[PDB]
Amino acid sequence: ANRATSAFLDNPHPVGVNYVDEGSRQFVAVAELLASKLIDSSRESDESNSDVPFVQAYSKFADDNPRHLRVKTGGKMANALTNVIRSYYSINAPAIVPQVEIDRLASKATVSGDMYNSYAIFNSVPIVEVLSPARTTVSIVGSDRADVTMLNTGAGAANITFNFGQIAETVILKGSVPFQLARLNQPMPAARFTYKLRPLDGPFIVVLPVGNPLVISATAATRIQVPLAFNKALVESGFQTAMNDGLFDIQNVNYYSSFDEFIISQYHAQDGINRVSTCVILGLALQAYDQMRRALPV
Amino acid sequence: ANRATSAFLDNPHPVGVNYVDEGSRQFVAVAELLASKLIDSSRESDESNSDVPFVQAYSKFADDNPRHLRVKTGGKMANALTNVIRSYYSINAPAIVPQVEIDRLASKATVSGDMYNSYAIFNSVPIVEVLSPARTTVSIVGSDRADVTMLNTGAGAANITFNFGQIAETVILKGSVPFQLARLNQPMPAARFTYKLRPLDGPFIVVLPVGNPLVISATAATRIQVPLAFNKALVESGFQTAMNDGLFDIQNVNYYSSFDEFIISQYHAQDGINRVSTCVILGLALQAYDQMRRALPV
Amino acid sequence: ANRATSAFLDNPHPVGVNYVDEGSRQFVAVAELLASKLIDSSRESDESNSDVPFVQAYSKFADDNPRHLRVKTGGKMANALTNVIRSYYSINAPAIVPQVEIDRLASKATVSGDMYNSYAIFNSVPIVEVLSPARTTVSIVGSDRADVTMLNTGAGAANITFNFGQIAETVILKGSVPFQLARLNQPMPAARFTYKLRPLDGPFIVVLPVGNPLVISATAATRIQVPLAFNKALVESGFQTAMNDGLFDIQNVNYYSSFDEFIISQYHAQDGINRVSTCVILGLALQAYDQMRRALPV
Amino acid sequence: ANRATSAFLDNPHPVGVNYVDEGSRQFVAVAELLASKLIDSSRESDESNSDVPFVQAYSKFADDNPRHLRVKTGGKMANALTNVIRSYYSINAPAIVPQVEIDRLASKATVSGDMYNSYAIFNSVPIVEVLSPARTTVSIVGSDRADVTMLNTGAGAANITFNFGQIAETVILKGSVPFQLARLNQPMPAARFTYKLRPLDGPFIVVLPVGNPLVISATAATRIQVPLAFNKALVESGFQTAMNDGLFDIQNVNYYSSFDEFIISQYHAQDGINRVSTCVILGLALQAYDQMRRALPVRRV
Amino acid sequence: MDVLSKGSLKELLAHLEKTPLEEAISYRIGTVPYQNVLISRNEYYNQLYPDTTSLIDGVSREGQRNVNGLIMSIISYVVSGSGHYIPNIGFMLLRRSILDILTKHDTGLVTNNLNYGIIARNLTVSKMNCEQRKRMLICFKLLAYKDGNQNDYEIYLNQNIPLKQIAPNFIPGDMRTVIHNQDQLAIVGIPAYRLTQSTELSIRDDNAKSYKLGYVDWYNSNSFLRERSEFNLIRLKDRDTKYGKLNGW
Amino acid sequence: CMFKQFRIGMTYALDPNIMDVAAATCMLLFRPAQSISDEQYRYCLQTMAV
Amino acid sequence: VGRYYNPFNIDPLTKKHVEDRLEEFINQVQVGRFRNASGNAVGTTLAAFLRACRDKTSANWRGYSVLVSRYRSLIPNELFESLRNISGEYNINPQDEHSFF
Repeated sequence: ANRATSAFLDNPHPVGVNYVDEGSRQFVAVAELLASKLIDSSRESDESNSDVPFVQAYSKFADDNPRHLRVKTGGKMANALTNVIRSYYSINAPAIVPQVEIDRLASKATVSGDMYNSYAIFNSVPIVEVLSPARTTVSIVGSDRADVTMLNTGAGAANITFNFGQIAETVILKGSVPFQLARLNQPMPAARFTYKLRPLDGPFIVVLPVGNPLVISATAATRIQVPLAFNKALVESGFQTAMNDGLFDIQNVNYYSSFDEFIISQYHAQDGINRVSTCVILGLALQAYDQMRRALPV
Repeated sequence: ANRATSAFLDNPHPVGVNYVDEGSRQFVAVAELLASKLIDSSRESDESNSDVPFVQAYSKFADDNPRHLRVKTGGKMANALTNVIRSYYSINAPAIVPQVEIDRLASKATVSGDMYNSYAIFNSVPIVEVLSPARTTVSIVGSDRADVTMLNTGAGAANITFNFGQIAETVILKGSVPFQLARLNQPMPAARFTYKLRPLDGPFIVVLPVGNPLVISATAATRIQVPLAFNKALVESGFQTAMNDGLFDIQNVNYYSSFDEFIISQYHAQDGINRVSTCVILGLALQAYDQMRRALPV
Repeated sequence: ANRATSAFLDNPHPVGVNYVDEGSRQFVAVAELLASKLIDSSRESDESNSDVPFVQAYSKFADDNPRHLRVKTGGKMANALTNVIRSYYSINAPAIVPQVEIDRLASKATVSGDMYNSYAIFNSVPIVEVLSPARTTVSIVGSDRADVTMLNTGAGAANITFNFGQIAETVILKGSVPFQLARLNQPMPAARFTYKLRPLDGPFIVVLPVGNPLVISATAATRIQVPLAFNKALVESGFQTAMNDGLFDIQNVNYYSSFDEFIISQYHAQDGINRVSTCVILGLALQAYDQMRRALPV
Repeated sequence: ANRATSAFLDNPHPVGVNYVDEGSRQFVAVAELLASKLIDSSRESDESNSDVPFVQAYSKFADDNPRHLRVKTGGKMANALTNVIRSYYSINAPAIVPQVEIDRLASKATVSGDMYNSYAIFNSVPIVEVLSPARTTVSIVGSDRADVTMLNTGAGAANITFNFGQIAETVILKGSVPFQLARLNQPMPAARFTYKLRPLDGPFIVVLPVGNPLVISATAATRIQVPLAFNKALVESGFQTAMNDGLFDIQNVNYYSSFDEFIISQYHAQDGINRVSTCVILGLALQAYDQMRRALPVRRV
Repeated sequence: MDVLSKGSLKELLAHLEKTPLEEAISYRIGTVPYQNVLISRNEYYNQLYPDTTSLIDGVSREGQRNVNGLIMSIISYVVSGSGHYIPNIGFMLLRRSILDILTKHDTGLVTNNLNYGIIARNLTVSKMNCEQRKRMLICFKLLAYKDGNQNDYEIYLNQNIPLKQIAPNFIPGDMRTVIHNQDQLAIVGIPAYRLTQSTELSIRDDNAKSYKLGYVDWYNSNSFLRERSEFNLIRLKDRDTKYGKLNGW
Repeated sequence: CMFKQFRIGMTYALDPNIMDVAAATCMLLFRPAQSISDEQYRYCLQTMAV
Repeated sequence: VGRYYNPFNIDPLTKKHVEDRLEEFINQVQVGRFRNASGNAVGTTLAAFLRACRDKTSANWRGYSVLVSRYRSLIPNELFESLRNISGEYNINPQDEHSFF
């Protein structure tokens, strides 16, 4: 047989095991809050012709006044946030943020470090494996689209199987031409364009007509517990910035096109319930990184 | 030795060389701020019973008191913004709005004309060339995510050269099956699913297994200095709105699906530095256009 | 007979004809004076705990008070100085800056604006033409130090004529081995390592024996009238910075490694005395450009 | 076939990874500021015929009032600065300066350790490789101005590829005789004496006619971020003084003719972005070394 | 600096109670512990001065990740004022006090297989002075009592006669023994002799003089605590009392 | 000012008045920070907070 | 040679107090409500006296800076080195300090 698996699901590298305690989670939440005020005070000061709102926001974030002829990096909080992010990505990345520094920075604002009081929907589709018989070829392309091209070139029906894992909640299938898909030992239904599936149902077996190639588009949705102040738009941009800035440059690590692919891949690896807990903290930290860096480019 | 190139990188048309001064850039920034007040006030007036907050906002924007019988169009600001958007897109636009009108409009609010205090990340993947050998067919589709499908019919393994335009920062390559990728005159590593690349390194060589097609999914991140009020969600919506409204209809002009492709394509032209500065000013103007048109549907 | 000439002496492109009146010369000198204060006030502010000296200096230069959110570009003076530099280099460059702005900027300080009260020594070696016999090969490498490698394959000695122009003051010739050199219609002196010549004396004939390649090292000195504020170290830095910023990018111009190389080429061309008058003003403008951009980098 | 490269670009040795924090940068900045006062005070002492300004400045630099017999060398500040300079140059350096000393010395003056306030232009020509055909000979000499002498003995005109790297901003090419040069897969223009090139454009092809050798002179300009107190003239003098005094004689290190060649070579290497940041701090420290040793001469001939 | 200024056993043991383990870790890369190097000492010689780096120094050095390295970094902190670089220690350990690490079973560290002779060689004992050796023997005794290997402590002391003579006499579980101790363990302090600002040759000596001169500045700074002039301003917890007792003990 | 080793201290009442705060703020403004100790600094902060 | 602290925390290069936000602070105190949410006149009284202290300090710092120099010039080097060993703390009544400035 032939095995086709999604590219971003292969070999999720071990995630960091540091800065995941209650005190460290509080600091990340404080960083997100104080960075948000920096971007808000930045806009208000621009409109109001006075720099008073920005000075107060920067003083809280950096523990020093804004001064001309200075790079305006962000003080010790910016350094702590950058080094904390680096430790999250890999277990081999050194942890170089003192605990006293974390406690001091977390005392700036009173926030809770809860990371399970809300949820978010991730649209990466986990095509774990696609088993195919001989004489037919199957290719899987994409992470959000998941277009799968299959051609038969054989007398008999292909009768191939799909596996979407036990993690995704819903998976929607569409095809260029109508097709019929069943649940293993189930009666084949009428050929239709669309399908709605629960991946916990079981391996899904589909037949392939001999005539023309079939392309199937899969769209999935997964629910992961995240803090209330979790914005997917800000996290995606922060993830791109961190890769450009070189934060994820540790050896023997895997790189991903976006944060949704990263969080899904860690979920599907063995011991995934604990990995996603660290990933969502990294996501919140990345949200703070984007807001602060856009306010203080370096 | 066939050549394959991206669709949106071909023939970047010249942009307007007008309305790029400090006073002009101030007018675009003032328009965006006052458009934000207009749409926010309209939401506030709809929520409450009174319509005074909308009345005050429209009075500042259009310099006239709104009337129930008369149609609300935006006044002088709407005409100037529409005209200035026409001039930015092409050098062939009339550029009819006077400078005295621009200066008077910019005096309404005290806002800096700065367009370089922040940054934004764009996802249009630039593939300037994919030099392909004989008996080797290369197809490249998509702009946000590039799908490159290559076939080698002959028995010998083929080497393909990828050039990524040396303007992008990081490019991530994902393949349907593991593939080998390396720089010029560097040793071939083991087959891997994903590679992280820097376009500045140079042309890349990919080997082709002869049995089956290999398709590479490419995503790229490029940072461009943008004003601190930039919003990619609003800019993209305004870009579509202007295109439907016929704001970009000028002879000998190329058209792009999104603002991401527009700014990336010109950044790869010979005068990329000078063109991007004007394109950024267009983006902020597009943001003001979308916000004003959604508040005033006329 | 073969002719060899210095690479930097051919085709000196015409220089600009604008901004050479008394008012414009005052503006360039005023720009140099206020740029010097900016650098010194920058170091004074950094050394102490107060940025008051920098604010005072930047207010005079940019006519506005510095703000934390805005990028310290330099104000109207920075824009004017850059555009005037482009105008000087080539006659094809536009004269964007109006005279009323130049006069306003020139009124900030009380300076004479005289550009010919002092002098400076320039080290570029002008080799107008080296005429050689048929069996002789001659190569000229370098501008600051000219190495003339001469080889004759004939049976007897060959006479090679050197022409250093009429502008250089003194020229020192050093050879790998002692050699014979004399003016036209003069007896040949005994072989010596070092020759000191006045270029106005006339063409110089050098005897070249068979075999044993002879290489001659040439160093020259020229005196050009410049303002007392002229500093060669700061002018050279401005030339490279302006070239890297594209201030000299324009169709049909020649590019030079140094301002030393630039001013000598214009001197030796037709209408040279009036050419070097403009080049000296360009040198002082570049000296101001180097100082302003180091304090305010963009 | 044949490949030729610049001598100074080969095998850049690793640089130190210590004393690169915010507190250490303040110590280097304080040393430069106080060393500058030391030179200025000595000049003022000569003019006023009194050692008071120098004694007062030396007391701030060395935290002691000198005795007549004891030789003045700078005290703890000189000792810390000299050893930290060694640590920056190579990984193998001992790096034996305690953090207490660094913190105390950084508190003498209220200055900021900002190494990205301004820029500087470094004129060293990077020629990563020059690839040539079999019957042609290419020799590369010089670093500040690279003279590439190429002779075509072959029967027909040859194409020689130039790779200047990607770090440099502007490269200006001049030849003994007019020559033809263009980018890869582009039409050849008319013969000209001078070309202005962007090193990022791509490998450049030069046509070598059969006959007399063609010598191409190269000049490059690279812009690197440096502190506002950076002075290239003082840094070069300090680099020579440190080399002569024997501070750079560590095992398995490369020796460079100038700080211009040192900083460019580390730039043209893997993780060169991080290497340049350390090299910039070494530059200011060398600037402090030159000013301090000139005001306090020890060696006699 | 603060640890090196502790004179009595009561003051040192009290300081180890307050100080978390993170102060023993350095977070700085340092260099290889044992290496022959050439250093610059221009006040005395023009030629470079040969020396050998050691673990007992005021600078960070690379240390092994195992429990052996953690114990060595604690001892180096007490005797030299600076610890070692042990990467990625859990947050639970870093917040624990140094005394808890050496004298409590709650932490997950296993120390039963510790060999005192190997540790004494790694933290070079032939190079330490008398006060430094006394501090090391305090750390060894605390580890022995927590582990039950009190016999191994005695066999080690019997193999080295000078260490047995100067070994501090106290019971790690009784406070009355600590109060009765008259040993002096102050590496840094106010010097009766004249102390100048000149440099020293060896790395250990030059680093120690940096701490010595720093303490004098810290003595005259506003951070120093003057009991005879501000005793009423002190908190009741930190005030000097005769009935002050360590936790447990 | 002449000797760094000397120090400045104060003692306020159990119930500070406006003069005690005025005296406390005059010391923190126009006296060297090297003369005011950490313990005196906390006491000056406490009397202002009360 | 020697060093002494400049009286009243005034930097001679700037001829002002070391804190550059002092004037802003005094204005903030004046408008501030203290000891009660409704005004008790604490802010007005304190700001008025703080401004007077600063004005007297800035006007009369030159004389005290010169006075400290003259006193230091009366001490020989040997005697000064001995006094570096001693230490002490001076206690000032709150009424004396405020009346002094």
